[PDB]
This record gives sequence, C-alpha cells and structure tokens, in this order.
Amino acid sequence: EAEAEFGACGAIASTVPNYNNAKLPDPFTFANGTALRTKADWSCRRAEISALIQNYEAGTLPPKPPVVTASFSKSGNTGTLAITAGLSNSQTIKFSPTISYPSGTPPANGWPLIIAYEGGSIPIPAGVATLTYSNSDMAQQNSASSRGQGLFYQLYGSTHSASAMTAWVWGVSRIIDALEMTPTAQINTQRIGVTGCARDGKGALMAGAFEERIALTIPQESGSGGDACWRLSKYEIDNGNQVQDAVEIVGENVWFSTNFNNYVQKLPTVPEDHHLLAAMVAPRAMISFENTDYLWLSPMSSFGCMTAAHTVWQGLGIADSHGFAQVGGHAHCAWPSSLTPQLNAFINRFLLDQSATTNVFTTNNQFGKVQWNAANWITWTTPTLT
Ligand SMILES: *[C@@H]1O[C@H](CO)[C@@H](O)[C@H](O)[C@H]1NC(C)=O
Repeated sequence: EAEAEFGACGAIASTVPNYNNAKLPDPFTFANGTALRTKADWSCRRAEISALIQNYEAGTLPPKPPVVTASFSKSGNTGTLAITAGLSNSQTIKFSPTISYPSGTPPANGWPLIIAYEGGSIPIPAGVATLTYSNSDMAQQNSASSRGQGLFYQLYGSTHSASAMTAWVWGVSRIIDALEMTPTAQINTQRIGVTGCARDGKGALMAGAFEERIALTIPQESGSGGDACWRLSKYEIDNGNQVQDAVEIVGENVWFSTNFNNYVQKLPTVPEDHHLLAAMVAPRAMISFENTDYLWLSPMSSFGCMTAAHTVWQGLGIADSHGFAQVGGHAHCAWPSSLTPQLNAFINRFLLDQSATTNVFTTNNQFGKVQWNAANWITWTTPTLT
C-alpha cells in the first residue's frame, strides 16, 4: 500500500505492536498479512525485514553520506585505501583499511576480494585478495562500557542508535563505495565476499545481510547474535545447556541497540528472528560454519535457525546458494581442514566463477540437552515463488 509515496514496496512495517509468537516468524508473510508469492515479493519482504531488525535489535543504519572520498597507495603487495566520509554538516571521519594482494598480473576485471573483519580466521585462497577491516575501530566492542564509542560515532554522534554491528556494516558499505571509485585498487567489485569469526562472525553476517553488493558471506562460529536464533537459544538455556542468550548478550557488549534490552525477556513479541536476518542475504550466497564443542555458541539454535533461513533460498529456487556446516573436534576459530572443501566450493563458485557444486547442509546433531524438532519451530510451508 501507499506505493505512490514510498515506492514499489509500499509502506513496509517497522513495528508489529501486537505480535506474540513463541515459534519462528514466518518469512513468507508480510507484516500486513499479505503472503509472498513471487520472487519480486522477496525483495520487498527483505526491505521490511531490514526495517524490523533495525527497529527491534540493530538500531538505525544510516545511508551513504554525502561525502565519500578515497585515495590508494601500494607498497609491495600491500595496498592502503584511505577513506574519508562526511555529513552535510561538514563533520568527517577517516579510516584506512589495507589490502593484501596476490602477486603478478590480476584478472582482466580485477582481483576478487574478501573483506575480513580483523583479518578473519578462514584460509583465503591464493587468488583472492584480502582486505583487513578494523571493525573495532569503527565501533568499539570491549564490553557494555563501549556504547557509542568508535569512528562511526565520531561522525554520527555517540547517542546514535546504531548498534556496534550496524556501525560496522556502514563501514563495509563505505569500503565498497571507495573501491568502486578507485580503479587503481584493481578489485573486481562484483566479486566481494565478507568473513569474520566469533564476535566478528556476528558482524560478517550483519554485513552480508544488509549490504547487497556482497556476493558471498562467510560467518565463522558466530553463535548467539549470529547464525543462532534468539527463540531457540532461550529454549536451550531453559533446558540446561550453558548457551549465550539474548538476556546475557545485551549486558556483555554493544553488538545490539539499546532498544533490544526492552525485548530480551519478551522474545515472542519480536516480529523477527535471526533466520530472517540470514535470509536477507538471499538471493546472494552464504555459507556459515559452526562448532559443537562450545555450548556457548548455542549449537542446536544455529542448526534450527539456518534450517529455517534455508527455506527462503529453497522458495527462491536457489537452495545451493546457502550452505551450513557444523562439526566438532577443534578449537574455537581454529579452521578444521575437513571443512576446507566446503569453504572452497563456495569461494570457487561465487567469487572465482568456477562450476563448483555448493550443496552443503550438514550437522553432527551434537546438541547437548536438547534436540532439534522442526515441527516445534517452523510452521510455514515453503512456497515456490514465481
Ligand atoms: C503489504 O505490505 C507489503 C510490503 O509493504 C506491500 O508490498 C503489499 O502491497 C501490502 N499489501 C497490501 C494489500 O497493500
């Protein structure tokens, strides 16, 4: 409705005041009760999900500011991309991520690139450039004490509602803006991925969800607030698994907006969960990786959440663009070589243009004191969007 005022997607909802659902919110019904039927409908539903997530847990994601400039220099195989961002009131900030390049002549369209939060914790293949993004400089994340601290808040104000992770997304968007105006950086901006581990894996999922120029999203052991769902983690903690949950996470750090504090004890009233956050990546590609050795990561919750998110890619006819691999037997953020073929399949297909198959959806089912029962959490039947 109201397309004449708001555009093709109408008056998408940012709140659902009467919502109360203990199970996972239905991806395929808009807030107004209209069922999704076409692939085009997904674009609008994703925009509504973005608004809902910003309202309930992420805070406001600002658009591109009026000033974004960049200069580039290189020494050896390391480039420095010096970025300036500024508002209409003259306020500016600056940040200078670095890029590690493969040696020699690049492909005709430039190097594919992975934006790695704090360097990431995945092995990046030799033909892919790595941009090291200091997300912690953009928004600090030491503890609750970090609220409103970081470069983002030196531009927008320390009381701006963006969570630290939303501020990090904004920084990624400025990085891509900078790359698109800097041909001497020799990056194929159509082949950009994002990755991070642990808290930075929560961040990488947010970046891929909200920044549609990211071709491949790779969250690694992101846990609660990442590829786990709030509702499923509450079920886990109530049944004796020592998981991180919504109640604890908002007191531990600043990864979510202060408004989320009003909902952490009332999760059924939140008209989204992280299966919808992950689904915002669709129709682009994502594979996330989890580790069952650490109950803190909420293992069942990640498998259930990603199974629910997967229905969106299934409904869009592109199930193999979304992967999930969950194993045990290795230290947190150590990369197990057993998962390298799955990681490389996604990188090879979606960043390197190879004909790799990407059907990866596996778990060991080692969930501790709970089990995953899909019928207890997923109530919708996946439509074939036209
Ligand atoms: C329901 O909301 C969606 C998203 O704003 C919109 O595309 C759709 O047209 C709405 N339905 C009606 C009947 O207006």
